[PDB]
Amino acid sequence: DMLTPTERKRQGYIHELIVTEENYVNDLQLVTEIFQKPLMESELLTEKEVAMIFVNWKELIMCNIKLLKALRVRKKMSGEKMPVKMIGDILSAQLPHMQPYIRFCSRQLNGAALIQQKTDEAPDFKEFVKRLAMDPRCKGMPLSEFILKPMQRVTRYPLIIKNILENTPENHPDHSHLKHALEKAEELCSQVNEGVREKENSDRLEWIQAHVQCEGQLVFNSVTNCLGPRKFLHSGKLYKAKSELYGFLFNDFLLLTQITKFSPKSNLQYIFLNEVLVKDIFHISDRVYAWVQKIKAASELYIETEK
Amino acid sequence: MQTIKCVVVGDGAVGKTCLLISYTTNKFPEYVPTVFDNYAVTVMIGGEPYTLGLRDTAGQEDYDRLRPLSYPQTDVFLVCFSVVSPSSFENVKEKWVPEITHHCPKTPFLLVGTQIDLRDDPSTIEKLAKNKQKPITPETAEKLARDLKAVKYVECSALTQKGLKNVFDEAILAALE
Ligand SMILES: Nc1nc2c(ncn2[C@@H]2O[C@H](COP(=O)(O)OP(=O)(O)O)[C@@H](O)[C@H]2O)c(=O)[nH]1
Repeated sequence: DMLTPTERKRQGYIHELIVTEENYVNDLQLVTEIFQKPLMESELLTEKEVAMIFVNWKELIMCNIKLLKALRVRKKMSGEKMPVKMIGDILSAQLPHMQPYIRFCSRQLNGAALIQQKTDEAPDFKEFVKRLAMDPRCKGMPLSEFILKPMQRVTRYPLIIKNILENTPENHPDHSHLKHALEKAEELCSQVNEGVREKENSDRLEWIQAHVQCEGQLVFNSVTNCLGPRKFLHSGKLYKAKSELYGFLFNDFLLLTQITKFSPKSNLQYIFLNEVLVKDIFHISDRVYAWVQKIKAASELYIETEK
Repeated sequence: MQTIKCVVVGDGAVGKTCLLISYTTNKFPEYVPTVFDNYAVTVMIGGEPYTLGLRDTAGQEDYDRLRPLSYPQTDVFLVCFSVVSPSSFENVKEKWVPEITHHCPKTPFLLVGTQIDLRDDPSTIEKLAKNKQKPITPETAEKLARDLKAVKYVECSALTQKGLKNVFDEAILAALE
């Protein structure tokens, strides 16, 4: 077992890979056992409400269990006190099986909200969830903290692999595999991050589609003319001391609106190309009395339709 | 008891993970684990027991929609920078404080200067000098703390444990008031 501090750092980070996967998979399963099943059986929530919280948790268990078994088999093959010579091939093959992380993390925000609302509006939910978490297997962690584990897990893969790689010399039979693994684990994270943004955007446009009367037919959550799917960019009240409003700045337009007296609370309300802004804040549609947002969007449209 | 939920944010490589590990094992890290996994610890402060919930954010730094999923349910933030890394220090004001102030405007937060034990390491003062920079003065830090509305500034070394036990007591006290 003659290892340099480097070869040894390498075996240690591989050890950490497996051990924290073992822990993680066990944690994913604990959640299903002590939180999901009981909450569903409780009749406290609906089938829709239960799915808004746990989403594809089951899919996550299945794919991670897959990684773990392949990790276990490799470790067993390496030998008892012998070092794992290759681990990178397994991650490189398994990480593309991990697209369900995008669905989960892009939906876990609505669930966090749903849990908080029910926590406060109904003291039945609050105490029942507190009771379930009393199981010592939780080690004091409440449900809402377990929900974070899949996001925490995908984001830790690149850190772990980078450390295995940094302690793996260029002529080593695992170097290329690890280099691939790193690229894919970073790809996965970015897709997750992107998926969260897309969903944040979709829910934003669907919220506008219900709290803004565009009579005079306007379908917000759909493909813009030549700029792909529509993207909400900004929104803030626009006070006109000439002519007390509130406007929503999208990718392609600025919907001037008036609040007839993004949360889930009752309130009602009634184009970027041909425009230019200044503050000599003033706007020019025919003129009328955070400018970078309007500016950047404008130049982005003109330059996009140039082709 | 009260379960104070404490979240550690700041640039990568400033020692956030190391800070947590070194404080929940009493022993500073041959290899730094990429992974802190120890949410709850019971802590005694002047005759009173308290439960701390510790949350790492490592790996999340460069993912703008992923970072904030870690912000809700938080009683105190520790915004960390390495006193031996000026870029990490600038990010406190250009990135970290604006972000936690946006999502959690009513949440108290400490500025936590980190890796003290390197402020006096000759080769460390040399690399900074070669790049026309110097380690951050505690005086400099206390000012940014006042300017950014931080509860207070604190320093520590995960490796030496100097100041370490003081960081979390101050975190707890900031969460109660
Ligand atoms: N000398 C010294 N080194 C530290 C300290 N904290 C972290 N490090 C070093 O920084 C690396 C780990 O920092 P880490 O906690 O992982 O940074 P993170 O990205 O914020 O999680 C290791 O190489 C440690 O040797 C400290 O207080 N003193």
